[PDB]
Amino acid sequence: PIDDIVKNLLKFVVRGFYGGSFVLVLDAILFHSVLAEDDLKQLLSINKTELGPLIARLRSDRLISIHKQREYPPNSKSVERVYYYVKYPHAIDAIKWKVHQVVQRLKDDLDKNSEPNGYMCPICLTKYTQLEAVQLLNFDRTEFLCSLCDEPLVEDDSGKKNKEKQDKLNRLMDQIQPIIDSLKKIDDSRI
Amino acid sequence: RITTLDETVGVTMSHTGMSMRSDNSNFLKVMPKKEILDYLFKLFDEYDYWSLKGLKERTRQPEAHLKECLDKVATLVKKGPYAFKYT
Amino acid sequence: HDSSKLLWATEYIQKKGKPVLVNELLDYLSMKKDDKVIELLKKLDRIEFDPKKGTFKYLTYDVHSPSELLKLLRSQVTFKGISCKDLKDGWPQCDETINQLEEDSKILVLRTKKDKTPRYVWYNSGGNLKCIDEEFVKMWENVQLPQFAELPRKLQDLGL
Amino acid sequence: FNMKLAINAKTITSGLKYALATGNWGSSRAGVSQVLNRYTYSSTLSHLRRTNTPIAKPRQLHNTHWGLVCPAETPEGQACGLVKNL
Ligand SMILES: [Zn+2]
Repeated sequence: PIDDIVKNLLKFVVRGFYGGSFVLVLDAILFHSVLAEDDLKQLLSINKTELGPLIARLRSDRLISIHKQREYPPNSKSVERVYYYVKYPHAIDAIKWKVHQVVQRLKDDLDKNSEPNGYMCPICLTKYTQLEAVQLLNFDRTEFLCSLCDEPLVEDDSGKKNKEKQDKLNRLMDQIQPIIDSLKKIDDSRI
Repeated sequence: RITTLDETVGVTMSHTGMSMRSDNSNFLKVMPKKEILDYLFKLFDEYDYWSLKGLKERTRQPEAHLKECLDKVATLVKKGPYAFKYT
Repeated sequence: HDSSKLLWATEYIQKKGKPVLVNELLDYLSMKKDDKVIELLKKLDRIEFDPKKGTFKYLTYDVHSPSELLKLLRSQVTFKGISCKDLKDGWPQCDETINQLEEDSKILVLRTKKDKTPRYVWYNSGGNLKCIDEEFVKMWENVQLPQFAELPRKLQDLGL
Repeated sequence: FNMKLAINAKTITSGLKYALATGNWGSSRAGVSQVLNRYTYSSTLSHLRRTNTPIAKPRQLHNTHWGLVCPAETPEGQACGLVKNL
């Protein structure tokens, strides 16, 4: 079905971009539609300060929504239980938008190392662009000086770093192809 | 009326702060494992429920060996009415 | 007391680790020549007693193979989970099999490499996914999601 | 127990020294302690006998001040009639 492909998508994303306890909680919610906080604590035998950041991380990524359910049973105690629930559409949207932001942020770094332009100053630790470089050129000197130091600059950026941004794009596409294929498979039915 | 102490001051002022004189008044001053196992089973014969600290106060011996002897033949209940007790 | 002889006899037969004859067990314990200890041993299901000759079997778990491990994992879905003690006592060095059981064939949580590592016994499907570069994970955590209804509007403008 | 750590003297010393040092008497009360005016002898005599009244009209001279408060010796300004002299 289409609902199971969303589960495999969440397994691939949570397993692929986070540690183990994250898919421990994730599968703990995939097994029980309403998972209480006391069940996850006694399940993984983790502390409260260890269950906190995990749920907060799974909520910051819009993967799961919480439901603080009331309780007034036996001892008339207002026992509140945070039941976790998987938010399928918001999680899928988070995965798609995060993939888009990764592709866009890894595409911008390739255009910078494609052609060196700016310079750098070791003495005052201040960066200078080509504009300020040609604006700090003198007639009695043969190199671009520095207003702070009135000393020559060193050419920043190089073509050697351009080979690193391409490998990140190729490896990122090879590691994102099954994820984006699952996204294109789920987005057919809009579920 | 109030009585004025007429002394040379240095004596009383010596009795004020540090005078190298303290106290002078009492106020607010306040093993073989098998034999230990057999003795523990005797204490169980007396009563099945006993706290580990009470057993350490009854057997009177090094406590490490007694803890090791309690972690083998007795189960430690942590909750309930017999909390922190071996049975 | 005879109960200390019973628990001492069970701890001794656990020190042996293999089925021996009942008379040989009474001879290894020297002064423990009581039959009530043997009867209380027959009443004990922790150390199974086979009526054929002298045989003493030890349960926590009979899991010593990766397949039996997978089955014991499948018997914990939508329930709870055991610990490390029972497996390491039933089979020596389970962490080696855990490291050999790649991709969610045997999971754990590495806490500290100095306290025998408090383990974990659950199962899923892949779980590995370590091919995801650390740079891609760092770029995944730096993304700040637009809260409330701003995210669906930002996704409907892109066409997703 | 120690008698040097139980009974402290800087509470009474700091309380009396601070209250008689500053104008406050602990803002409840202020302007109680003033520096002695040594401009002349009559300034010290008229200064020590000076009585103050914290803020019917209290500034006007009442008929009950006969022989008790000086009807002439009084400052001028904002504190007129609130300061009195014996
Ligand atoms: Zn410079």
